[PDB]
Amino acid sequence: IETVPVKLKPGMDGPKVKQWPLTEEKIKALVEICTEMEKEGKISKIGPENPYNTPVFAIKKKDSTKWRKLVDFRELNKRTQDFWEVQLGIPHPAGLKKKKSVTVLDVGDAYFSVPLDEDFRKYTAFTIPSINNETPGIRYQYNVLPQGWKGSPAIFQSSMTKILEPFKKQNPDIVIYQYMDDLYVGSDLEIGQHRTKIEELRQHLLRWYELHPDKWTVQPIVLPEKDSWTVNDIQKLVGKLNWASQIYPGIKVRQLSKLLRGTKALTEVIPLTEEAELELAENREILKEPVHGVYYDPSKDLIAEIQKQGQGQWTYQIYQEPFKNLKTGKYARMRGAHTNDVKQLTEAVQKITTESIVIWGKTPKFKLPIQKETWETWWTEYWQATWIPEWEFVNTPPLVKLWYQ
Amino acid sequence: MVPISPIETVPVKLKPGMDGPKVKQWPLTEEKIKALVEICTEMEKEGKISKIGPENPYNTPVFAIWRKLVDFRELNKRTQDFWGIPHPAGLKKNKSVTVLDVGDAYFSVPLDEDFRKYTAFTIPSINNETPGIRYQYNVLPQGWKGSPAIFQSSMTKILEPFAAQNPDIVICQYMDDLYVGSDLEIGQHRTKIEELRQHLLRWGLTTPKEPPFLWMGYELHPDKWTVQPIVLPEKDSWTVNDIQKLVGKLNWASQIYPGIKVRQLSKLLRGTKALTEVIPLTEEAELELAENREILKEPVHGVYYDPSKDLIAEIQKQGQGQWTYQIYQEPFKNLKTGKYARMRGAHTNDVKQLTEAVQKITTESIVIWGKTPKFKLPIQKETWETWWTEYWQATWIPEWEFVNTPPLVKLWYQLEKEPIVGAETFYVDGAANRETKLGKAGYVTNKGRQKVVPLTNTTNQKTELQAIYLALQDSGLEVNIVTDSQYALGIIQAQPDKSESELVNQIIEQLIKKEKVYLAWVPAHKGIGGNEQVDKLV
Ligand SMILES: N#C/C=C/c1cc(Cl)cc(Oc2ccc(Cl)cc2OCCn2ccc(=O)[nH]c2=O)c1
Repeated sequence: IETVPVKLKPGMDGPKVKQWPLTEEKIKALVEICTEMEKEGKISKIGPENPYNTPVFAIKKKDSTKWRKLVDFRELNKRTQDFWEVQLGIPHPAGLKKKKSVTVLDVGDAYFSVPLDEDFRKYTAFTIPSINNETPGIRYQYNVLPQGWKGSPAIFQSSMTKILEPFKKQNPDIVIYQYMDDLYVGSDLEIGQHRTKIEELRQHLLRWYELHPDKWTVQPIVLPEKDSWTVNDIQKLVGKLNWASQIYPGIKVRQLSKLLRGTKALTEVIPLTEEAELELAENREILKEPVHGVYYDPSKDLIAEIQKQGQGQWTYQIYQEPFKNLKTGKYARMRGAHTNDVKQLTEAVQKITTESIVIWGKTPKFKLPIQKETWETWWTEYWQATWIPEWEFVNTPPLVKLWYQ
Repeated sequence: MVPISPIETVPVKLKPGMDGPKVKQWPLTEEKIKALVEICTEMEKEGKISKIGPENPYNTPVFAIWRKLVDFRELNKRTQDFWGIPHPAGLKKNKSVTVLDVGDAYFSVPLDEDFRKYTAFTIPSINNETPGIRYQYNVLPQGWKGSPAIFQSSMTKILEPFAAQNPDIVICQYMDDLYVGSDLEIGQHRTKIEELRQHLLRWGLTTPKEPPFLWMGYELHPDKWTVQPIVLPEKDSWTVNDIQKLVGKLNWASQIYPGIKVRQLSKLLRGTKALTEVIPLTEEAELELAENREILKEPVHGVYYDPSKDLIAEIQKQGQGQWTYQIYQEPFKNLKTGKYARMRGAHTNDVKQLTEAVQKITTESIVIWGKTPKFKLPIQKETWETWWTEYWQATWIPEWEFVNTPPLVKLWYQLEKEPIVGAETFYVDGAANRETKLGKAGYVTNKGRQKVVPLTNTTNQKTELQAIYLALQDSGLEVNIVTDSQYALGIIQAQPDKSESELVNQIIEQLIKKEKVYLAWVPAHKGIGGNEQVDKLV
C-alpha cells in the first residue's frame, strides 16, 4: 500500500531497447489489454520526455486462448540494482528438487495490487508499435509492480510471506518457493490429493503445471555391449572413451586401440582380446563412479548446451566449468511440434530453464544450435513462459553430438 | 472570441551535471542586424518570443541568411535525451486521400516555461555601442533537439478524440503532415476533412497537394505507386563516393525494380577509406551496371495492399550468393520487390541462404503488412525434408509451396550414416612443418593401395584436406574414409556446396560424383592402425 523506493546500479542508465516488429493480431491484443490496464490505473500514457524503452509482445499460455502481455525485462533486470532485503537473499530450498512432486502457479495477478516507486516508473516504459509506421507507437509506463521485473517478487515478498503464513504452519511437509511471477510448491503426496491440496492453496490465496523432480537424475556415460565388434564399432568406442577421458581420470584406450593395429576394412569383425575386455570393463567401472570434485558456485553463471539428436530427440548439459556437469538430460517430448524444429527447441529451452530454476534458483545462459536470425524471427511465437533466459548461438557443429546420444 | 484549447507543455530538463549553453555572439553586418531586429520584432508581436534582461547568463549564437538562423548545437548537446518511413506497398487502396501539412508547426506549440531561459539569444547593436537586444523562445525553436518529438506528441494528443469518433476514416501522421483517407463519397470525405481542419484549428493549428504525391523518394498515384526516377551518374572516373551513391540509388531502385544486382559495385568498395580515387571495373561489373540501366529503361509500378487477398512471396536464386524476391497478392502485379545477398563466410550452401532470405522477407513483411506471406520457393518438398531432418542445427520455414523456376535449390551430396560394405577403406593423413612450410598428404587402404604426395607452401589443415581429396580421386563410386582431422570433418559436416577455398571446392566436386561416401573420424596419435602420421612426418 506504500511504495518502497527503488533505484539503479552505480552508474547504470535506464534501458533503451528497440521494439521489434509485431504481427497485427498481437498488436490488437496488446491494444485491448493495455486499454483495460489503462482503465485500471496499472499503466499510464507518457510523453517524449521519457527516453527509456523496453520491448513487449504477446503470448498464449497452456489451456487458454486468452492473450497474455509479456514484457522483456532482461535489460532492466540487469540494470536494476541488485536486490537485497531484510530477507538477506533467502537460501534456495535445496529440498525442493528432492521433493516427489512440484506444482507451478502464476501469482503475477497479485503484483498489480502494489504501487511502484514514482522515480523508478520512467524505467518501465514500453511501446506498442503500429503496422508500417503509419502512426506513432503508443507508449506507457507502469504505475504498479510490472510482471517480469525482478524487483516485483523482492518487493511483494513480505506480503507473500504474510499470506502463505497460515498454510506453511498447517502442513510442514510442503516446500514453497517463488521465482518471478511463478510460485513453486513441492509435496510428497499423491497426484489426486496433490491437486486437491493445490486447489486448497489457490482458494487460500483467493481469500487474501505438474513436475516430478524425483523422476530426474544425472545421466551416466554408457558404452555398448556387443558379442562381436567391427573395426568401425571399436573406432567409435575409442573416440568416445578418449572424449570421456577429459571427464574421468583413469580412462585408458591403449589395449582397445591395439586391436585396430594394421589397416583393415571398416565392416570387418574384430574379436576382442582378454586385455581389451579387461580394459573395457575397467572403463565401465570408472564411468559408473560420479565425477570428481563437482561443485556448484552461486557466484558463477550456469551454462546450458543443447544438441539436436533428430527425430524429436534433444540432449542437454548444464555446467559451470567445462567437463564438470551439474546436470545432464534428454528431451524426447512430443506435443504438436513434430514438423517444427524451432518449436521443439523453444519448448526444450523452457523445460531446461524450469529445471534450473527448481534446482539452483536461477536461469542458465543457453548456447543454442540455431542461427541467430532463425531463432530471433520465430522464438516468441512458441514461448509460453513469463520469464526469459539469456542465450547465444553456436554456428560450428559439435563433434561430440553422438557421444551424448 | 471563441476560447482556444490550451496546449499543455512537456516538462524538459538538461543532462545531469550540465548547465545551460553560454556562447559569445558573432559580429554581424548592419543590414543583417536590421533584418534580425525586424523579424524578432514581428515575432515578439506574434508572441513567439519574449524580450529578457541581464538576469539571463545563457546565450545562443545567431546568424542572418531575410531569415533568422539560430544555432542550438551546444544547447542540443546539453539538452536531455528524447524518445522508418511508411512503405507505399503497405498502404491500403482508398477512394479518397487528403494531405494536410500544418504551417508554423513548431511555433504553434509552447515550450516548457522553465526551459525557456536556456533558449536565450542576442542581437548585436550597431557598431557595438549599445547592449545587444535580448530574447528567448516561448515556443519550440526550429533546430532544437526536442522540437519534433514534443510536436508530434502534442499532435497525437490532439488527434486522439477525432480519430476515435471517426472509425470510417484512417489518419496517418509522419512528421509535420497528416495523411487522411477513406472509402466514402468524395463529398462526405471532403466534409470530414473540413471537420478535421476545424478540430485542429480549435487547438490553434493552421492547415491548408493533389495526386500524384511526391513523397520521400516515392511517387504515389491513386491506383499505384513507384519510385521517383533514378539517375545513375555517368563519369569516366568512378570514385568511392560515386560508388556509394550509385549503390545507394540501386538499392533504392531494387524495391520496385526486379533484378537489380549490386554485388560487383559493392565488392569494389571493400576496405576503402578514402573519397577521391579512380577505380576500374571488371567486365562482370560493367555488364552488371549495363543490365541495371537496362532494367531502368521501362519503368514499373507497384500496387497497393488488399487485406482480403492472400499475401504471396516468391524467391529466385540469382547466382553467386544473390537472391531476388517479389511480393504480390495477384499475378503480374507486385506489391513490392527486393534482393538478398549472402552473409560473409568461408563456406556455404544454397539451402541456408534461401532460409536466411525467407527470414528477411518474413521480418520485412511483418513490418509492412503486419503478417507473414505465403512463400513460393524453388526447392522440392523432399529436398527441404531431407535437409532439415538431417541438419545439426534447428531450422524452420513458414508456410510455403514448391514452384518450379530453375535453377532449383538442391542437395548436391549426402554422407552415409553407416560404414559401407564392400567399399574400399581409405585411411588418410597429412602433416606439415611449421617453419619450412613443407608437408606430405596421403592414404593407405585395406586393399594395399597407398599414396604419399609431397607438398610445398602448405599447412596442416591444407594437408589434411589434401589427404581426403586424394582419397576421393583415387577411389571408386563408393568409399569409406577415415580421418583424424577435426578441421576437415568440421568443414564437411557443415555441408557446403561452395567454398572460398579451391581445395574444399575440389573436394565438393569429388563428393558430387560419388554414389556413396562414408566419412569416419578417429583421435590422432592413439595408435589406431592404418592411421599413419609417420608417412607425412618425414
Ligand atoms: N505527400 C504525400 C502523401 C503521402 C502519404 C503517405 C502515407 Cl503513409 C499515406 C498516404 O495516403 C493514405 C492515407 C490514409 C489511408 Cl487509410 C490510405 C492512404 O493510402 C495511400 C494510397 N493512395 C495514395 C494516393 C491516392 O490518391 N489514393 C490512395 O489510395 C499518403
